[PDB]
Amino acid sequence: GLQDEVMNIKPVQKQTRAGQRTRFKAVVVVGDSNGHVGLGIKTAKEVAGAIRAGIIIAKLSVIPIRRGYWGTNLGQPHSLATKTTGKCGSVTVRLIPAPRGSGIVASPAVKKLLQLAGVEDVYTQSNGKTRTLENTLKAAFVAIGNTYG
Amino acid sequence: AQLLLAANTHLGARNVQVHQEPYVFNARPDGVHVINVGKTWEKLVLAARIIAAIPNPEDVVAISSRTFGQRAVLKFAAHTGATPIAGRFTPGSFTNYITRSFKEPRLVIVTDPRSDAQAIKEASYVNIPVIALTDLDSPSEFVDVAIPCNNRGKHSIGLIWYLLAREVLRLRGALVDRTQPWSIM
Amino acid sequence: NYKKRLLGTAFKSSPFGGSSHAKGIVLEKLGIESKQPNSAIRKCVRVQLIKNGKKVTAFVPNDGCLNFVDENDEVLLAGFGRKGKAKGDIPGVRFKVVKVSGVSLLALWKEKKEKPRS
Amino acid sequence: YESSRLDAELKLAGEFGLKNKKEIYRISFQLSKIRRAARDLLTRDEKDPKRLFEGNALIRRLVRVGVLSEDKKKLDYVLALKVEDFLERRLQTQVYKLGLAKSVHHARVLITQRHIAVGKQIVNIPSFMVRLDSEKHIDFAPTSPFGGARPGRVARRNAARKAEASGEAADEADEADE
Amino acid sequence: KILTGTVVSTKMHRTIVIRRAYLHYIPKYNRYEKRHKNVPVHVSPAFRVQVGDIVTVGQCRPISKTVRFNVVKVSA
Amino acid sequence: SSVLADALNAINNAEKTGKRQVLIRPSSKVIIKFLQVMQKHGYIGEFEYIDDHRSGKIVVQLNGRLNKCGVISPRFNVKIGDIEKWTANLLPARQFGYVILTTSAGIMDHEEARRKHVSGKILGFVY
RNA sequence: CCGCGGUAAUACGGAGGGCGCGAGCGUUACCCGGAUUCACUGGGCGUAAAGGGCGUGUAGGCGGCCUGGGGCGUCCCAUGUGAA
RNA sequence: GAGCAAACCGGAUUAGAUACCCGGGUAGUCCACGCCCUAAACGAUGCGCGCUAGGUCUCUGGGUCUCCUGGGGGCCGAAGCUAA
Repeated sequence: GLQDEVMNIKPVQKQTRAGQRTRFKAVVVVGDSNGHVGLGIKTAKEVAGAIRAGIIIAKLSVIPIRRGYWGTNLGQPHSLATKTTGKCGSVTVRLIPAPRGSGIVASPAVKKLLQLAGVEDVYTQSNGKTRTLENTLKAAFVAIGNTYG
Repeated sequence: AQLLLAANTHLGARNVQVHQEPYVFNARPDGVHVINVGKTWEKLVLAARIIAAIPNPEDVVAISSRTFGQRAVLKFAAHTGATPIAGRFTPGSFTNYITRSFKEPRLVIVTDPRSDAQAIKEASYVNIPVIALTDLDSPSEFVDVAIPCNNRGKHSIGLIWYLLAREVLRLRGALVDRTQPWSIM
Repeated sequence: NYKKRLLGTAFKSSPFGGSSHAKGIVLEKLGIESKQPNSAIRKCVRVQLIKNGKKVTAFVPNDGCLNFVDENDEVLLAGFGRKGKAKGDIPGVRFKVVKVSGVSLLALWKEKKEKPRS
Repeated sequence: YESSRLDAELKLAGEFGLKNKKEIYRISFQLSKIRRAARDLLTRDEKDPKRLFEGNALIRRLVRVGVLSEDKKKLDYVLALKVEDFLERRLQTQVYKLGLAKSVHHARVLITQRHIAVGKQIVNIPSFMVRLDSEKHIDFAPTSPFGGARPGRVARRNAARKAEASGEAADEADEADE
Repeated sequence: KILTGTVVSTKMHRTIVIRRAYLHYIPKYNRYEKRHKNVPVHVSPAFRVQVGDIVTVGQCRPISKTVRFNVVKVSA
Repeated sequence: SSVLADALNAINNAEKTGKRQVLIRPSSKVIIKFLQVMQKHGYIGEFEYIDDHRSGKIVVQLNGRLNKCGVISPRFNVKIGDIEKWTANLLPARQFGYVILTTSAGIMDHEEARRKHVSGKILGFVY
């Protein structure tokens, strides 16, 4: 019961002696929807090999986001247990829980993580430096790890 | 697989890292610190136990770039199905595993973590357990399962590694005979 | 002040009154050249608007005949376009003259087959 | 509105019963299949159709959306009002849902024309918000499309008795109901 | 209402100046700001209150211009 | 700077290195109070009173995991000396992780504070 | 916005075709937004704009560990007010 | 007021030479007292405090003085940071 969604695949070109050569990178999220999720980024000459590579990689390195999961103890139905603010570098990310029907209100970088995260409803805010890469993403990830409950 | 008697080889080594303070027994003449084997033993039991678990299907990538260890890492490594990195740990072997394909290892048996630090770091990111024969020079914090003892000296490296291998096979049911690397000394 | 005050945003067209259109009188039917590489004689006109009481320069759309704008013809300024300005072509022109409306002195270009008549 | 409706249903490519009627896009590639759009395309395209369906002005539409947006739960269905909240709640819509009228517009005229009743009081305001437990009867003088209506089933949220030509809005219908 | 303050000045006739001190949450900032005001209070006996006394002032009808308070009593 | 900030920083810094132990800092009643939550929440193995140079200090047991960045990936100070941060029970804030607040009630986690229905300066957030 | 037109223009005008969704639609003017651009949320200052030539020190901002009193900030409850 | 040397006076080079090269040369460069207050006034990096591998050379103090410990000056480099 591993759902497998793919965040996105990029062309990633590079230049070498008198020649460009690209490979593909695929980010894949894998989750039970019961509390287990894994993220895997695998690259290959072809898109398919990459996605499959990522899926396998994601399967390894799974993390226990505390959202809802298969009927047992409940997480929060598509939402987060509590608000956390995390600053990474100049980047600060804020997550606040929301009721169902709210939707995932966030900027893209934060959103893309939260959706594969399995979170359906949240209110977010990016403050400070907004380098998506530099630390908004890292900041989000840390924020998720921090959540308890 | 035991031997407290081990005092002959491993014991202390001279240099220092304050963090590995708990592992050190005391200082001897020549200012060489001496590792307390009693702890070394405690660690081995915990360490090895982890090892019996992994050999059911799991693999352990052995890493030893260090010169004293380099030959041994091959023998003990070959001695089991396990794969090693003898010459030079290419960057991103773990992190960009896809480029250099294999299946990500369940664990890593690193000899000198300080020297081998790049490898250890990649494991941390991957969340792959890290076992290491590490002495006074290195950070104990980084190693998941630490075998505190002389990181240098073939007589030492050969002993721990060979045994760790025997345990792998023993767990396998190989019933393999004694190790060939002893000749390496 | 406690802190220095930075310049805020400014409205693109001060037709005054934030009005949709303003009527003015032509001062001069000049012709300005483009910027960047493009070149040609863009037809423009200085106008004295009633509202702002401001004097502005406005673009006169359409091939036009000669064009039907003279020294003191009444005209309406649309600010046609978001800004009404022709930035790429001519700097300094904030508004377009509406002759499509054919309001006031500005006559429409007659028999223009193309849809831009609208 | 009152503009060529048909073309809008096509092109939005979503079934729109501007009349009760057919889906195929009018031009250039009526035949070709077009599928899942991007989020961006979805947002704009969604607006025009959700609105176009109801045949309502942006001004009215906006208020409804804003309310449904603030309330928690998926905005879409809460906004939607299968009978749930707002959109299908309009009296003009209900009459259509009830089968009184073939189309939403027709229902709108019926309601405006006064051929409609609510609680026996005649209401010719299409914007009228129907609450639960209200009866939407057909004006006495009028009576027609009810036949043919006989076989048709009705949303669980609503119900109608063909004989009286009456019906009731039982409750706010969920999107699933939609 | 009733306020408390100190008699800063005896100088005037039949009047006393009482300095009431007040603290409060400011509606906008919510910062706790403190400000004090001086109010002229009616003292009929002119012997009733001397400087240094702490008195309670009470809202009254206008006695004089710029005076809407009477000395309720001596707190001390 | 701030004693509390110093402690969070020391732990943050030490964890990065992966030190098993860390003199989190010189002990203070408040600091220990904070560590207790850190323990209960499971962020740290535990802490202990220690004597360094006749000065009281708190050793903090770091607790890490195999997978990746520390168990305590985040830990950021919020209220700071220049600007204090107080929050009503209404805006305690929520996240997958916890926030430690100090209330007259004591130092509690966000969940605890909600129960107590109290507010207070928001010392920090961890998750 | 970047820009397009100087004889092959998917960028001008029309046509055909296409995409989106007109009892209105579009323009002009003006206000708020986007503008954290008078960055609190939410930015910076080695080389991109940005460390004051250096010190001494006023006002001011900030302040180690333990205990007790006060309860000004801070938090809670009730109540009044927060018109239409 | 020895030497040096803006300006200046000459010699040469050059197409020209208001320059570079050569010979002279005043202010100035030196001292005192007062003034000016600038700079690539540079580490192009404000001050204080705490925390985060090491290796190597060096100046200055202590030590149980083939090395440990404190203050300072350099180089290489963990983690990390950085657009590089």
